[PDB]
Amino acid sequence: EGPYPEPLVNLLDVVYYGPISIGTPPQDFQVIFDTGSANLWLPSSKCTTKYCLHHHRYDSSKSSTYEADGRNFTIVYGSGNVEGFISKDVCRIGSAKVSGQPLGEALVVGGESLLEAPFDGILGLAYPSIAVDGVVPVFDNMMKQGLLGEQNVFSVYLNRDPSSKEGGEVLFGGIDHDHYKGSITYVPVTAKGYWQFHVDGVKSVSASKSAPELLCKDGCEAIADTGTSLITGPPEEVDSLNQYLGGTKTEGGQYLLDCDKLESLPNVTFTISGKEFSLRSKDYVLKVNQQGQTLCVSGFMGLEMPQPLWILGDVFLGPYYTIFDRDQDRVGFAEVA
Amino acid sequence: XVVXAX
Repeated sequence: EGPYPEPLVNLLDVVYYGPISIGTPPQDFQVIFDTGSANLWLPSSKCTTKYCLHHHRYDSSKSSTYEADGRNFTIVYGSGNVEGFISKDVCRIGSAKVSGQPLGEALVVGGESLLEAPFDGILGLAYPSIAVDGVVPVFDNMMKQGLLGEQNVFSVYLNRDPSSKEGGEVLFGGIDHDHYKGSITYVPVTAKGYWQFHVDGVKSVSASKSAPELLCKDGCEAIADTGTSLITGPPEEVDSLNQYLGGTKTEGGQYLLDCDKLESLPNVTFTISGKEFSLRSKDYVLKVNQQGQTLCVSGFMGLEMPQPLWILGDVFLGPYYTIFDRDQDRVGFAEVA
Repeated sequence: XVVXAX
Protein backbone atom coordinates (compact mmCIF):
# COMPACT_ATOMS: atom_id res chain seq x y z
CA GLU A 1 0.00 0.00 0.00
CA GLY A 2 2.24 2.88 1.24
CA PRO A 3 2.97 5.63 0.36
CA TYR A 4 6.46 5.93 1.88
CA PRO A 5 7.79 9.47 2.51
CA GLU A 6 11.55 9.62 2.38
CA PRO A 7 12.90 12.81 4.02
CA LEU A 8 15.94 14.51 2.47
CA VAL A 9 18.72 16.74 3.77
CA ASN A 10 19.84 19.61 1.51
CA LEU A 11 23.57 20.36 1.58
CA LEU A 12 24.26 23.82 0.06
CA ASP A 13 21.61 23.31 -2.70
CA VAL A 14 24.15 20.98 -4.42
CA VAL A 15 23.23 17.51 -3.13
CA TYR A 16 20.23 15.94 -1.42
CA TYR A 17 20.37 12.69 0.52
CA GLY A 18 18.26 10.57 2.83
CA PRO A 19 18.36 7.62 5.18
CA ILE A 20 18.04 3.94 4.29
CA SER A 21 18.88 0.73 6.04
CA ILE A 22 20.23 -2.56 4.82
CA GLY A 23 20.22 -5.98 6.47
CA THR A 24 18.95 -7.69 9.59
CA PRO A 25 19.34 -6.13 12.04
CA PRO A 26 19.30 -2.77 10.21
CA GLN A 27 22.55 -1.10 9.20
CA ASP A 28 21.98 2.61 8.58
CA PHE A 29 23.22 4.76 5.66
CA GLN A 30 22.65 8.02 3.84
CA VAL A 31 22.23 7.94 0.07
CA ILE A 32 21.56 10.31 -2.77
CA PHE A 33 18.31 9.41 -4.54
CA ASP A 34 19.39 9.65 -8.16
CA THR A 35 16.93 9.54 -11.08
CA GLY A 36 19.98 9.56 -13.42
CA SER A 37 21.21 6.09 -12.53
CA ALA A 38 19.70 2.68 -11.70
CA ASN A 39 22.08 1.02 -9.17
CA LEU A 40 22.23 0.97 -5.38
CA TRP A 41 25.69 0.90 -3.79
CA LEU A 42 27.29 1.47 -0.38
CA PRO A 43 30.85 1.30 0.97
CA SER A 44 31.88 -2.27 1.93
CA SER A 45 33.23 -3.37 5.34
CA LYS A 46 35.80 -5.24 3.17
CA CYS A 47 37.18 -1.76 2.22
CA THR A 48 39.66 -0.01 4.57
CA THR A 49 40.57 3.05 2.46
CA LYS A 50 40.39 6.56 3.92
CA TYR A 51 37.08 6.94 2.07
CA CYS A 52 35.56 3.80 3.54
CA LEU A 53 36.78 4.46 7.08
CA HIS A 54 35.05 7.86 7.08
CA HIS A 55 31.70 6.60 5.77
CA HIS A 56 29.15 4.07 6.95
CA ARG A 57 30.03 0.56 5.74
CA TYR A 58 27.87 -2.47 4.99
CA ASP A 59 28.99 -5.63 6.84
CA SER A 60 27.34 -8.69 5.29
CA SER A 61 28.63 -10.90 8.08
CA LYS A 62 26.37 -9.18 10.64
CA SER A 63 23.22 -9.57 8.52
CA SER A 64 21.12 -12.75 8.75
CA THR A 65 19.30 -11.84 5.51
CA TYR A 66 22.46 -11.29 3.43
CA GLU A 67 22.88 -13.40 0.32
CA ALA A 68 26.12 -13.53 -1.63
CA ASP A 69 26.38 -12.78 -5.33
CA GLY A 70 29.94 -11.65 -5.96
CA ARG A 71 29.77 -10.38 -9.53
CA ASN A 72 32.08 -7.47 -10.18
CA PHE A 73 30.40 -4.14 -10.89
CA THR A 74 31.72 -0.82 -12.19
CA ILE A 75 29.81 2.40 -12.69
CA VAL A 76 30.89 5.65 -14.26
CA TYR A 77 29.15 8.90 -13.34
CA GLY A 78 29.66 12.46 -14.50
CA SER A 79 31.25 13.27 -11.11
CA GLY A 80 32.86 10.03 -10.02
CA ASN A 81 33.10 6.29 -10.26
CA VAL A 82 32.67 3.14 -8.26
CA GLU A 83 33.70 -0.49 -8.43
CA GLY A 84 33.23 -3.49 -6.18
CA PHE A 85 31.04 -6.62 -6.02
CA ILE A 86 27.33 -7.33 -5.83
CA SER A 87 25.48 -8.63 -2.73
CA LYS A 88 21.78 -8.93 -1.87
CA ASP A 89 19.92 -8.02 1.31
CA VAL A 90 16.80 -6.39 2.73
CA CYS A 91 16.61 -2.61 1.96
CA ARG A 92 14.35 -0.32 4.02
CA ILE A 93 12.95 3.06 3.06
CA GLY A 94 10.68 4.39 5.81
CA SER A 95 8.27 1.54 6.63
CA ALA A 96 8.88 -0.18 3.27
CA LYS A 97 10.76 -3.49 3.57
CA VAL A 98 12.21 -4.34 0.18
CA SER A 99 13.30 -7.98 0.25
CA GLY A 100 16.10 -9.45 -1.86
CA GLN A 101 17.58 -6.15 -3.01
CA PRO A 102 20.82 -6.29 -4.95
CA LEU A 103 23.40 -3.71 -3.91
CA GLY A 104 26.97 -2.94 -4.83
CA GLU A 105 29.59 -3.27 -2.10
CA ALA A 106 32.04 -0.55 -3.08
CA LEU A 107 35.79 -1.19 -2.79
CA VAL A 108 37.18 1.58 -5.02
CA VAL A 109 35.66 5.04 -5.37
CA GLY A 110 36.88 7.99 -7.36
CA GLY A 111 35.85 11.62 -7.71
CA GLU A 112 35.93 14.28 -4.98
CA SER A 113 32.14 14.65 -5.23
CA LEU A 114 31.83 11.09 -3.91
CA LEU A 115 34.97 10.84 -1.76
CA GLU A 116 34.13 13.81 0.43
CA ALA A 117 30.33 13.43 0.29
CA PRO A 118 28.08 13.52 3.38
CA PHE A 119 26.29 10.50 1.90
CA ASP A 120 27.60 6.93 1.81
CA GLY A 121 26.30 5.91 -1.58
CA ILE A 122 23.79 6.29 -4.36
CA LEU A 123 20.30 4.80 -4.80
CA GLY A 124 19.39 4.93 -8.46
CA LEU A 125 15.78 5.59 -9.53
CA ALA A 126 16.23 5.38 -13.33
CA TYR A 127 14.82 2.64 -15.54
CA PRO A 128 16.23 -0.86 -15.14
CA SER A 129 17.39 -0.92 -18.77
CA ILE A 130 20.50 1.07 -17.66
CA ALA A 131 21.27 -0.85 -14.43
CA VAL A 132 24.88 -2.05 -14.39
CA ASP A 133 24.92 -5.86 -14.25
CA GLY A 134 21.15 -5.93 -14.93
CA VAL A 135 20.39 -5.95 -11.21
CA VAL A 136 16.86 -4.99 -10.20
CA PRO A 137 16.57 -1.36 -9.04
CA VAL A 138 15.02 -0.52 -5.71
CA PHE A 139 11.85 1.03 -7.13
CA ASP A 140 11.40 -1.85 -9.55
CA ASN A 141 11.73 -4.29 -6.64
CA MET A 142 9.12 -2.26 -4.68
CA MET A 143 6.76 -2.56 -7.66
CA LYS A 144 7.41 -6.31 -8.01
CA GLN A 145 6.59 -6.76 -4.31
CA GLY A 146 3.39 -4.68 -4.72
CA LEU A 147 4.49 -2.19 -2.08
CA LEU A 148 2.98 0.82 -3.92
CA GLY A 149 -0.40 -0.78 -4.45
CA GLU A 150 -1.73 0.53 -7.76
CA GLN A 151 0.15 3.85 -7.70
CA ASN A 152 3.57 3.06 -9.20
CA VAL A 153 4.94 6.60 -9.14
CA PHE A 154 7.34 8.55 -6.99
CA SER A 155 7.29 12.29 -6.54
CA VAL A 156 10.20 14.58 -5.61
CA TYR A 157 10.22 17.84 -3.66
CA LEU A 158 13.56 19.69 -3.34
CA ASN A 159 13.80 22.71 -1.07
CA ARG A 160 15.99 25.36 -2.70
CA ASP A 161 16.55 27.25 0.57
CA PRO A 162 19.35 25.43 2.45
CA SER A 163 18.54 27.51 5.56
CA SER A 164 15.13 25.88 5.74
CA LYS A 165 14.70 22.86 8.02
CA GLU A 166 13.24 20.35 5.57
CA GLY A 167 15.59 19.59 2.66
CA GLY A 168 13.16 17.68 0.48
CA GLU A 169 11.22 14.46 0.05
CA VAL A 170 11.01 11.48 -2.23
CA LEU A 171 7.44 10.17 -1.92
CA PHE A 172 7.29 6.54 -2.96
CA GLY A 173 3.83 5.52 -4.21
CA GLY A 174 2.14 8.90 -4.21
CA ILE A 175 1.84 12.52 -5.39
CA ASP A 176 1.45 15.10 -2.58
CA HIS A 177 -0.62 18.12 -3.67
CA ASP A 178 0.66 19.88 -0.52
CA HIS A 179 3.96 20.22 -2.43
CA TYR A 180 2.53 21.88 -5.53
CA LYS A 181 0.10 24.51 -6.79
CA GLY A 182 -1.98 24.56 -9.95
CA SER A 183 -2.12 21.49 -12.19
CA ILE A 184 0.50 18.96 -13.25
CA THR A 185 1.82 19.10 -16.82
CA TYR A 186 2.81 15.66 -18.13
CA VAL A 187 5.34 14.83 -20.85
CA PRO A 188 5.70 11.25 -22.14
CA VAL A 189 9.04 9.48 -21.70
CA THR A 190 10.81 8.89 -25.01
CA ALA A 191 13.82 6.55 -24.57
CA LYS A 192 13.34 4.49 -21.38
CA GLY A 193 16.71 4.60 -19.57
CA TYR A 194 17.05 7.97 -18.07
CA TRP A 195 13.76 9.72 -17.38
CA GLN A 196 14.03 11.25 -20.85
CA PHE A 197 11.55 13.37 -22.84
CA HIS A 198 11.16 15.99 -25.54
CA VAL A 199 11.50 19.73 -24.84
CA ASP A 200 9.97 22.31 -27.21
CA GLY A 201 12.38 25.21 -26.57
CA VAL A 202 14.63 27.13 -24.21
CA LYS A 203 14.77 30.94 -24.15
CA SER A 204 15.79 34.03 -22.27
CA VAL A 205 14.21 37.41 -22.95
CA SER A 206 15.97 40.32 -21.27
CA ALA A 207 14.45 43.76 -20.70
CA SER A 208 17.95 45.26 -21.20
CA LYS A 209 18.82 43.44 -24.51
CA SER A 210 17.39 44.26 -27.97
CA ALA A 211 17.24 40.52 -28.88
CA PRO A 212 16.01 37.48 -27.02
CA GLU A 213 18.18 34.35 -26.82
CA LEU A 214 16.38 31.38 -28.44
CA LEU A 215 17.93 27.97 -27.88
CA CYS A 216 16.75 24.39 -28.42
CA LYS A 217 15.29 26.19 -31.42
CA ASP A 218 14.01 23.14 -33.28
CA GLY A 219 13.18 21.11 -30.16
CA CYS A 220 15.51 18.97 -28.11
CA GLU A 221 15.75 16.03 -25.68
CA ALA A 222 16.15 16.30 -21.88
CA ILE A 223 16.17 14.18 -18.71
CA ALA A 224 14.92 14.87 -15.19
CA ASP A 225 17.87 14.03 -12.90
CA THR A 226 17.68 14.51 -9.15
CA GLY A 227 21.38 13.54 -8.89
CA THR A 228 22.57 16.49 -11.00
CA SER A 229 22.97 19.82 -9.19
CA LEU A 230 22.63 22.24 -12.10
CA ILE A 231 21.13 22.24 -15.59
CA THR A 232 23.44 20.79 -18.23
CA GLY A 233 23.13 21.25 -21.94
CA PRO A 234 24.87 20.92 -25.29
CA PRO A 235 28.07 23.00 -24.87
CA GLU A 236 27.49 25.18 -27.91
CA GLU A 237 24.05 26.26 -26.63
CA VAL A 238 25.12 26.64 -23.01
CA ASP A 239 28.11 28.74 -24.16
CA SER A 240 25.66 31.08 -25.95
CA LEU A 241 23.18 31.17 -23.07
CA ASN A 242 25.97 32.12 -20.69
CA GLN A 243 27.19 34.79 -23.14
CA TYR A 244 23.69 36.33 -23.09
CA LEU A 245 23.68 36.22 -19.26
CA GLY A 246 27.20 37.65 -18.84
CA GLY A 247 28.68 34.36 -17.60
CA THR A 248 32.41 33.85 -18.10
CA LYS A 249 34.76 30.93 -17.75
CA THR A 250 38.52 30.61 -17.94
CA GLU A 251 38.85 27.52 -15.67
CA GLY A 252 36.78 24.67 -14.18
CA GLY A 253 33.46 23.33 -15.44
CA GLN A 254 31.12 26.25 -14.72
CA TYR A 255 30.45 29.73 -15.85
CA LEU A 256 30.65 32.51 -13.22
CA LEU A 257 28.44 35.55 -12.83
CA ASP A 258 29.28 38.88 -11.22
CA CYS A 259 27.78 38.60 -7.71
CA ASP A 260 27.00 42.35 -7.73
CA LYS A 261 24.97 42.18 -10.96
CA LEU A 262 22.57 39.28 -10.26
CA GLU A 263 19.45 41.43 -9.97
CA SER A 264 19.70 42.50 -13.62
CA LEU A 265 19.73 38.87 -14.90
CA PRO A 266 16.77 37.73 -17.01
CA ASN A 267 14.56 34.70 -16.47
CA VAL A 268 15.36 31.53 -18.47
CA THR A 269 12.36 29.50 -19.67
CA PHE A 270 11.92 25.83 -20.72
CA THR A 271 8.85 25.01 -22.78
CA ILE A 272 7.60 21.46 -22.16
CA SER A 273 4.32 20.09 -23.52
CA GLY A 274 3.57 23.62 -24.73
CA LYS A 275 3.76 25.18 -21.26
CA GLU A 276 6.44 27.59 -20.05
CA PHE A 277 8.54 26.68 -17.03
CA SER A 278 10.40 29.86 -15.99
CA LEU A 279 13.52 30.09 -13.83
CA ARG A 280 14.42 33.39 -12.16
CA SER A 281 18.04 34.22 -11.45
CA LYS A 282 17.13 33.39 -7.83
CA ASP A 283 16.43 29.84 -9.09
CA TYR A 284 19.45 29.40 -11.39
CA VAL A 285 22.38 31.11 -9.62
CA LEU A 286 24.19 28.85 -7.17
CA LYS A 287 26.32 30.24 -4.31
CA VAL A 288 29.56 28.25 -4.11
CA ASN A 289 32.62 28.77 -1.90
CA GLN A 290 35.92 27.66 -3.36
CA GLN A 291 39.56 28.37 -2.52
CA GLY A 292 38.53 30.90 0.15
CA GLN A 293 36.15 32.94 -2.07
CA THR A 294 32.38 33.34 -2.51
CA LEU A 295 31.36 32.76 -6.16
CA CYS A 296 28.10 33.08 -8.04
CA VAL A 297 27.91 30.09 -10.35
CA SER A 298 25.69 30.01 -13.40
CA GLY A 299 23.30 27.09 -13.13
CA PHE A 300 23.73 26.31 -16.84
CA MET A 301 26.77 24.17 -17.58
CA GLY A 302 27.95 22.38 -20.73
CA LEU A 303 27.97 18.58 -20.98
CA GLU A 304 28.34 16.60 -24.18
CA MET A 305 26.12 13.53 -24.04
CA PRO A 306 26.19 10.63 -26.60
CA GLN A 307 23.07 12.05 -28.15
CA PRO A 308 22.73 15.74 -27.24
CA LEU A 309 20.40 16.46 -24.38
CA TRP A 310 19.75 18.74 -21.49
CA ILE A 311 19.91 17.42 -17.95
CA LEU A 312 17.31 19.15 -15.78
CA GLY A 313 18.88 18.81 -12.33
CA ASP A 314 18.11 20.34 -8.94
CA VAL A 315 18.08 23.92 -10.29
CA PHE A 316 14.90 22.91 -12.22
CA LEU A 317 13.52 20.18 -9.98
CA GLY A 318 13.37 22.49 -6.95
CA PRO A 319 10.95 25.11 -8.34
CA TYR A 320 9.03 22.35 -10.17
CA TYR A 321 7.71 19.43 -8.13
CA THR A 322 8.25 16.34 -10.27
CA ILE A 323 6.26 13.15 -10.66
CA PHE A 324 8.08 10.08 -12.04
CA ASP A 325 5.32 7.73 -13.29
CA ARG A 326 6.19 4.12 -14.14
CA ASP A 327 2.53 3.11 -14.75
CA GLN A 328 2.31 5.39 -17.80
CA ASP A 329 6.02 6.11 -18.52
CA ARG A 330 5.61 9.87 -18.14
CA VAL A 331 7.08 12.77 -16.16
CA GLY A 332 4.89 15.40 -14.50
CA PHE A 333 5.92 18.96 -13.51
CA ALA A 334 4.06 21.49 -11.34
CA GLU A 335 4.97 24.75 -9.63
CA VAL A 336 6.27 23.97 -6.15
CA ALA A 337 4.24 25.09 -3.10
CA UNK B 1 28.31 20.66 -8.35
CA VAL B 2 27.62 17.10 -9.33
CA VAL B 3 26.39 15.05 -12.28
CA UNK B 4 25.09 11.49 -11.34
CA ALA B 5 25.54 7.52 -14.79
CA UNK B 6 27.19 7.76 -18.19
